[PDB]
Amino acid sequence: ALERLELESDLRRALELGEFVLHYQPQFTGDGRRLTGAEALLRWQHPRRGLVPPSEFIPVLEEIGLVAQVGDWLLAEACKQLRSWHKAKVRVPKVSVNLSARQFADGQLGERIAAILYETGIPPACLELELTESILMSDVAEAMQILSGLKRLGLAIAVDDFGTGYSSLNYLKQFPIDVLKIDRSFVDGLPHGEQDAQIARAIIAMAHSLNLMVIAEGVESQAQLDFLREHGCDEVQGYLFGRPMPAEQFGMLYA
Amino acid sequence: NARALERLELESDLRRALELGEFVLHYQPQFTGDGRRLTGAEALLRWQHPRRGLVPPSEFIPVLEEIGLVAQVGDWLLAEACKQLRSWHKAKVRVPKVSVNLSARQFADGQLGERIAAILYETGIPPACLELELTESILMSDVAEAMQILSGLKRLGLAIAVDYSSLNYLKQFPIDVLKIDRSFVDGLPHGEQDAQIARAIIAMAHSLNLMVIAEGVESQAQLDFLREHGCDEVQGYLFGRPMPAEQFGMLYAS
Repeated sequence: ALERLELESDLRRALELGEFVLHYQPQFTGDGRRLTGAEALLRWQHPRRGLVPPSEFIPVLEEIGLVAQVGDWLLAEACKQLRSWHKAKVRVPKVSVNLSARQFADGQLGERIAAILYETGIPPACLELELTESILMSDVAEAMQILSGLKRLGLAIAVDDFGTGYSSLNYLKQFPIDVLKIDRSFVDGLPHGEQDAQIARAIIAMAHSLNLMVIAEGVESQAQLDFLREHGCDEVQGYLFGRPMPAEQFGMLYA
Repeated sequence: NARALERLELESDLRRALELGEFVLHYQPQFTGDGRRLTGAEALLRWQHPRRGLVPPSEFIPVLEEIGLVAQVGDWLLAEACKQLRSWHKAKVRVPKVSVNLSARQFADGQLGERIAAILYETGIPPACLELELTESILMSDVAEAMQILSGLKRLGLAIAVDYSSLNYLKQFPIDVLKIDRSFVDGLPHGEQDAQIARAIIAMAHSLNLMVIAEGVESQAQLDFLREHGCDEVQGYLFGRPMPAEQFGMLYAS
């Protein structure tokens, strides 16, 4: 009740007070061998609560519609960061950012993205936008148009949290997208969980039959990685390769 | 005398530090030699002085040693460290282990083992999650006595780290880890002699069945060198700076 109010009130000032910060988690080729990108993740550096769990604040941000605004701040921040990195010879090939439903439905999104690209001058293909399937499904016809508007900018699109099973996977073919994520909840079952392993292989084979790139998230063990590599998963991310870390340390570490 | 005055003032402030709860623990993270995964946390003593703020350990720690308070403060740190690990693990923050430096008085303390056994019972952590750090000089001071002490501590299940030709002397002891001092890491990767010295310590240490951790790792270059030559673990500013438990867990584990 009260605790809810503090949170909300805190969140409202947070942006203005520059309390939000980006952390970056590395992504690698399926071997484990080379860096393919960084995923930029929203964090909250609160002066008295410390670093605030995303699970606690993201929801509340979207319970008051601030989420789109912060999202747009984040996209911009990551593009800018990738520019700084690139001109500092830190060779991060691309940055991936999540999009909320509100941002996707925003007519001016895409306009902002062209502006941010122009400002920072980074190549379009160095930006990858990540959507859930549910965002696409609320209105498929509209998704088609909005996506085509984005793809025309030369950027890349990844989709996560999608139905598994031949059909839903197959129907993704109609969208102009580049990447499918394998959810961590299927990866933590690998290699010996029967269903989790079937689903992963299903996602990989289907993605490839659609000409999409596949990235596994939540990769923690060599066992998981093995399974994924031998079934030809394209990219990989998670504890095994590195946690989301501040820009400076990602900068130093991957320099 | 000007240097004596500052010493006197410092020892006055320090005498009541523990009573007043002014000492606090920060943690420095440790990673796999590739620099990617957390392997443990080193607990370090810090002093939050009411007027002087955080005071340099290089300043207050030597004075702690002259006035014979280092052992008592250290026992309190050791307990806190283990309590932080419990707390972490209960809150599913996966810090795999905690490391703690022992002073010479603590080491020679006939109750150390009992004290450690009690702290292990009380916190219920696995003993392999407690790593004790001892400098070479503390071990080699009295070789027979250290054999006795360490054989007992090893029976508790805990790990021991020591903090060239000395390596052979160190093998008579049941030690698990060799911490390579920062002086051997600074010149890397391009100091011609430094690099050969580093490679020999690592290989020699692996041939003696010891895991190796390099300290003072500050650049990617140092890290790729250490990594190419199989250094098992690293720590240093390259990964950030020591910090309070709460921040430490959010940022590096969980």
